[PDB]
Amino acid sequence: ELLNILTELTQLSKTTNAKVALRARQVLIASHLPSYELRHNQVESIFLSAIDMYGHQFCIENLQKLILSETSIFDVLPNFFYHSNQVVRMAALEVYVRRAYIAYELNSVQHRQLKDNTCVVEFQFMLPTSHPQRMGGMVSFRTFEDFVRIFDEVMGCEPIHILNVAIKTDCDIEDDRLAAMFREFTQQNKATLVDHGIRRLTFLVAFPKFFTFRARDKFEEDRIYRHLEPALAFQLELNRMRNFDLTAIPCANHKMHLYLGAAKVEVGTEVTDYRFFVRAIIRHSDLVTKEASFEYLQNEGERLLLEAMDELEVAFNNTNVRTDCNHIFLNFVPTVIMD
Repeated sequence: ELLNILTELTQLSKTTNAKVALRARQVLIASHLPSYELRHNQVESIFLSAIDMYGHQFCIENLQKLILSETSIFDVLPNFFYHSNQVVRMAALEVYVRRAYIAYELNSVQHRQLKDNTCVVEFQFMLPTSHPQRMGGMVSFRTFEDFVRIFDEVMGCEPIHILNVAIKTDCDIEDDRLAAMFREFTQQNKATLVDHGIRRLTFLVAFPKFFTFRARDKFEEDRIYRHLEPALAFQLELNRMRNFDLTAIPCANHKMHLYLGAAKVEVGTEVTDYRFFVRAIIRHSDLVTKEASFEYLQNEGERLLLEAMDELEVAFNNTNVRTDCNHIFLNFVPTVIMD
């Protein structure tokens, strides 16, 4: 009964009634995401029930589902810093890295421990078709100082290594302060170069707020991948934007990553070309076709197209730069058998 009103209200195209049509859209599009209790319960159920005795032959598949489902669980996965079991660290890190590094071809993952608070996991993968064998790993910490306290210990596993660091600071988003704190460590301590060689160091702040620092050639900062894990730098073709200066726009259901790009111009002629880019990631398990994938393609096409248009509508009306050639890119992870 409210859906009819909201969908009628969003059709008021005259600019006098924009505020109401905008807000209604925000409601209608926002009322598809579970309200965080369902995600907490499902995710913690899987991650905590596998723990008692791993290998019940259904827990494995449930972890796989968490890796290869549509719903984003990156708002829950960083909560398994330890939680209480200390074994769930292992599982959560596995799912996190495997879901984030969907595009990288992983082959060898392993869980390592220390006799304190340091669940480490090492990963060995390769790059299928992008600058073509790197290695990596991930570890969590507490507050900030626990990172530096044993920073030299956790590294005792060409700069091919990648390290991910997740730090429990569940209070008060302060991006400037966070960035300053991380810059101090990366500018003073050069273990990333002298120990074995780490290409990039990524900090996850706990929804998630990513900060990436490369202590190799450029200044230890990255304005492009702020609030985005750069493991998705191949899933979404961001290298095709050298000619533009980009600003990311936050939105609900942040599988639809929106950027506003302004053409690079000289110091003479001003900027007249502004364009939105929707870059989406569609996660789902592979399909076996028995002439049964048509509904999947049709439904996902329609659903994703409508969501793209809705998010773009909101962000299009929130600014005034008069864009011309907006673009939508949908990258589907699963393979489908179809002509």
